[PDB]
Amino acid sequence: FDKMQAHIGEVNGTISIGCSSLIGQTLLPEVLSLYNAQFPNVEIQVQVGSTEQIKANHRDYHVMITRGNKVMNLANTHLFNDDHYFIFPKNRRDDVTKLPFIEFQADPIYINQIKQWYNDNLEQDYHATITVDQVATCKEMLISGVGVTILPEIMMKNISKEQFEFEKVEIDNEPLIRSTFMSYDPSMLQLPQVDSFVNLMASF
Amino acid sequence: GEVNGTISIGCSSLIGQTLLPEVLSLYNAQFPNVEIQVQVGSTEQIKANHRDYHVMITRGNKVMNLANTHLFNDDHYFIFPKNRRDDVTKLPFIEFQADPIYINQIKQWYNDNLEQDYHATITVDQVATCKEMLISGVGVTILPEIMMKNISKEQFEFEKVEIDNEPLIRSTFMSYDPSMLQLPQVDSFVNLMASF
Ligand SMILES: [Cl-]
Ligand SMILES: [Cl-]
Repeated sequence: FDKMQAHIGEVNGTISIGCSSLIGQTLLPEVLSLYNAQFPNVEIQVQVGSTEQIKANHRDYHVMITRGNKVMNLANTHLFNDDHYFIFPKNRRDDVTKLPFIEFQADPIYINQIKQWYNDNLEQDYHATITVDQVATCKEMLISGVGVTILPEIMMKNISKEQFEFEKVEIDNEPLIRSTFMSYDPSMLQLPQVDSFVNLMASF
Repeated sequence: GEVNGTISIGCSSLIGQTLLPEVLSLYNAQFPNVEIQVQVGSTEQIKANHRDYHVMITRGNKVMNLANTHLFNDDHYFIFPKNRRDDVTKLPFIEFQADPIYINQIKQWYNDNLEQDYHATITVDQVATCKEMLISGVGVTILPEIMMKNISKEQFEFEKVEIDNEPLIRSTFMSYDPSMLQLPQVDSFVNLMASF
């Protein structure tokens, strides 16, 4: 009990984390809650923004968690890959082309991939008839029955399997995926609050 | 059947996430022959793109040279775990991205009421992220009423935000050129959104 408290107390100081949008909304809060419980003496600083923003501000952070590609001159730990699903009301299989497509703001390489897939699979020109700034707005539009969309798996929690059909997105019989990486200077692992965070996040 | 054609709507972020979807669902059901086009972005972005839309719905101020119908005012609440009422100053404040006048008002309130310098120890790009951080017990925040649905009254305490005994409010307006009301799909939308 003395040594348990000793270790808990021991890990302290500050950790600054930069995290991309989707994971920041869905998984980070849970991780941070667990991290505060296990390591109450460390002060957290967090930014959640687009991958591009976080990568631009890399000097602000001990650790970055981003969707896209590895960051050069840093260690990169692969956390997971995400598949993507075309989602539409189950009751409406046939006339999917007539429903508005809901587009959320994201990396332009990603959007152009989605557009391509739409062209080739609905055999009709892609048009974002509903365009939104925030992913949760996209999800709310979907859930309320207003349209169809494509979401990565991480955003698909609490979407009724009873109400909606899910079609895995593939381009030239290759699943559209995005990888998420945790990136840091390896020497930052000598800080115990950072080492602790990195192993906790990687264990999810 | 009669009411048809296209309507293009621009809407600010919070209402776009929270109320617009419901309105659009009702509007599709009542007027199935009209094709909707929608953009949800920040107030500034929607106002900048005003020529793209028949109707704008935004939080902030009226738009000049357009008709403006006041939809509702929002109060704002400081929200923290009941579980930690005492040491609120120690918890991280969660800031969502918003216009700088609003943030400066939040900062000022924090200074004068927690008697400690405001610092956004958790800053997030999207309001739903702020709400998720709050709900998971990570910190404290200030939300406008419209974003407060499904926050447990059992788990959290709510303190109305006031500056010099004046409630911090934001108004939401629907704005359009009055001549757009001659389009029945637009007239229909405007009266639905205003009644909701
Ligand atoms: Cl992400
Ligand atoms: Cl708003």
